[PDB]
Amino acid sequence: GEITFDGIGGLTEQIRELREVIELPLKNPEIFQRVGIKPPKGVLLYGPPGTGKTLLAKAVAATIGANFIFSPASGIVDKYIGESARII
Amino acid sequence: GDELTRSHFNALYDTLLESNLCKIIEPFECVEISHISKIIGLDTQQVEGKLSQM
Amino acid sequence: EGKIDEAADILCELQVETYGSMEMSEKIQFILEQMELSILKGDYSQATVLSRKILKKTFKNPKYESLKLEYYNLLVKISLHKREYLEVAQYLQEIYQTDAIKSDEAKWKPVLSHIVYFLVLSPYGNLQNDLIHKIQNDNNLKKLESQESLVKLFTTNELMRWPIVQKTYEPVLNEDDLAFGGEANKHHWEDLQKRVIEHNLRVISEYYSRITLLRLNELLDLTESQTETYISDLVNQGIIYAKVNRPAKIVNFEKPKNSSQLLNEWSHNVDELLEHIETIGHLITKEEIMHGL
Repeated sequence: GEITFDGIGGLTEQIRELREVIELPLKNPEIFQRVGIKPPKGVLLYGPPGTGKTLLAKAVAATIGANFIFSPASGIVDKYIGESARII
Repeated sequence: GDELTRSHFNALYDTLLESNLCKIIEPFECVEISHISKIIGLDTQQVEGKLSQM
Repeated sequence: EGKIDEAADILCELQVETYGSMEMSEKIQFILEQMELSILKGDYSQATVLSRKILKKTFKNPKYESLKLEYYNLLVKISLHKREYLEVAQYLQEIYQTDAIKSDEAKWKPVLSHIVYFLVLSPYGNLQNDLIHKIQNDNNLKKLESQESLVKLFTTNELMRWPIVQKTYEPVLNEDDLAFGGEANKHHWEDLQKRVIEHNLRVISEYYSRITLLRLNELLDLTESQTETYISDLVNQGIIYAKVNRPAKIVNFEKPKNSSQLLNEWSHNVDELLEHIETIGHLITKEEIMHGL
């Protein structure tokens, strides 16, 4: 990302929750397996965008090194046979 | 002491009896009906009639 | 204190919870305590499953002979209670390989004797074929030679052989010293007795084509009733098939026929004949050139 999580501190509770849900399954699957529960697979962000929401999403990608892959929703509709299916 | 079980044990005792008769003969016949009769635990007559049915 | 049940239970939760595979040295010790507790309890199964999982893991990892031997020492005590001789032979066969490289031959040559000896106890062995071939199975020790010759006794057998052989040789043939350590000398005799009798009939079906009943019992040195019982058990197992004349004292070694069975035999002689002609062709070609000279 373009920002870190010290660059946007004062969203704390939301920082702490996102940390534990996305970073942590990569670092140890192992704890979730021994218990036998599946690992977390999804995260949802809602709120108005670019108040802190967009900021969180970038900030998380940075620390993990994770590759951010942005999809524009109106790139996933194009007007030919089977293109919409292929992109997702 | 319950009738339901007692009826199935009756039925099973017959089927087992024929199943034993077939098991004994299974190394093959040219064998004496006196010998089978002793081995199974039974009298001559009962054996002859069950061996025919089989 | 004597709280066998309580110790076994606390162990069961622990080993799974601590470790998937991260540290073996510590995991193996906990597993060892469980195995000990499991024999006494009568709960045969929990140990057997644990021994199998840990063994695979250690083999894949850096190898250590010691660890393995400890799994085995516990296993056989459970195996005696059940009685699968095949099971002990296999488990010992894979540790024989670890012994081969690591350990000196003084341990090794008794282990070899022990695996073939479990396979004597049980009826047949697929496994035995592999072992008999080895060149360290027919030299060296007394115990190795005795063992190779007993598996040979079953092949030639007339069953007057056995008590003279049994009595003369027991260095390892009611005994062990690096596997069970003995089971019970009288109890091993039982397993030996059923196998020799069984094997004398297996070889006789192939060699003979008629035998009288009086003659068969004479070889087994048992009563007609007893020979009759062994014949029954064997036809049932379906390793050999025979027909019985109880009052006329013949044992036939016949089993079903169809003409098509002998058709295959006709067409095998044809087949030996065609193949002969291909050899014949090439042979003529060689022979001529020599004639000329």
